[PDB]
Amino acid sequence: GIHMGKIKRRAITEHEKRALRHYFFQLQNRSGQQDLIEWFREKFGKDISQPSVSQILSSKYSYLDNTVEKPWDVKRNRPPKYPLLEAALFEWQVQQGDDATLSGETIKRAAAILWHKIPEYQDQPVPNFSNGWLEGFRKRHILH
Repeated sequence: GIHMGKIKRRAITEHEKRALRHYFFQLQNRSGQQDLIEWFREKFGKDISQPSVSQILSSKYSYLDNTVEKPWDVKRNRPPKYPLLEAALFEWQVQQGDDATLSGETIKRAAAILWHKIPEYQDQPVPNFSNGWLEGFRKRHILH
């Protein structure tokens, strides 16, 4: 019924292809491009109006047609927005951990004052970036 898979917005992996190829190719004679979308709409709601159905059939299907689930990132998926920012914004948080609390602005204050008061630690005068990148790692690594 529910089960635990990847998907979520996009995701896409190896099993997404293996099942896709068997989709249009493994049915009672003739499946249907729509059927593909059927698992698309049900997996993430709906985001494949026959646009990538061909791409994932050929392109993404070729990627996994060359190697196994250990090539690029077939293992995991759903990537954040700021990969390098989090790593660097981490090292600062850890040091500025303490009994702190209230995620979000808690950084925008520390960050905006972190790079303004000391531009030698990293040497990157940020403008007005958000704090979600921090919360992202702080939640996906520093727990609650």
